[PDB]
Amino acid sequence: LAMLRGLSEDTLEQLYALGFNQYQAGKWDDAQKIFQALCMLDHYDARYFLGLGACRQSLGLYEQALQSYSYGALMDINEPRFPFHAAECHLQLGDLDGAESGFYSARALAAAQPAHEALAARAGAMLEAVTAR
Amino acid sequence: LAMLRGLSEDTLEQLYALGFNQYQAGKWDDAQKIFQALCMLDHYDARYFLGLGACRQSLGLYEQALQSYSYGALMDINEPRFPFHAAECHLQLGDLDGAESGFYSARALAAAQPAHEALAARAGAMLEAVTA
Repeated sequence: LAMLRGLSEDTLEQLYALGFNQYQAGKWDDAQKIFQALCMLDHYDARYFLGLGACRQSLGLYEQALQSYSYGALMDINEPRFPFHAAECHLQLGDLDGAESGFYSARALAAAQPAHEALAARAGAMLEAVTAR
Repeated sequence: LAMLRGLSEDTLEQLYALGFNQYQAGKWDDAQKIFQALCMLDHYDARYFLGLGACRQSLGLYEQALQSYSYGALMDINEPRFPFHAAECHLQLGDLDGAESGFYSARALAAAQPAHEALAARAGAMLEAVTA
């Protein structure tokens, strides 16, 4: 954290892409580490909590995932993917109430947003599987 | 942004004490601005987020305070004042659930930590109150 402070936007951007690419290739603990650092270097780029969360998810780290997602949501109240993946976390914690609120928030948030139409559906369908049960 | 980068550890510490006295003295908007500058200049220090959060409370900006304390707890799991103070904001915001977790988690970490004894009791009593 110490000597890596002060980097420019162009570098921060490329660093994220690196984390994102390792995330795709399934190198999740490496990706975690990268996002953790990025979340150290800028506490207002939802993207980095999206990434941190997702790495933890794919790691089986549901509670921890849940924490990133929740802070991200506080930082970007429009991003449907926070309440959506939180809910998949809730589901694996075996918390049906939380998963239902989450898919409901996400479906809602996602419907106003032309970019997220193909996830609004996904949330609506998860929502009615959790209804029962 | 705030090109006032590269300050020595001695200087950041007095700038921190300076925010602290502004807070103490009810100069909150001002103290707020100092803690934000500090969060943004120096390596993580919990006291920065703890002051920012505390300034926002006293200004009645509970959402904003929650962000602060929630970043604190996300990076600093064993600090109990992050969940404790977050719970307080949950109260004012109309979220009894949020408040109940916070206080309980605050109590737990707080109970183990001989230093933070009063936080333990304070978090003790708060939980009771909230349950009904």
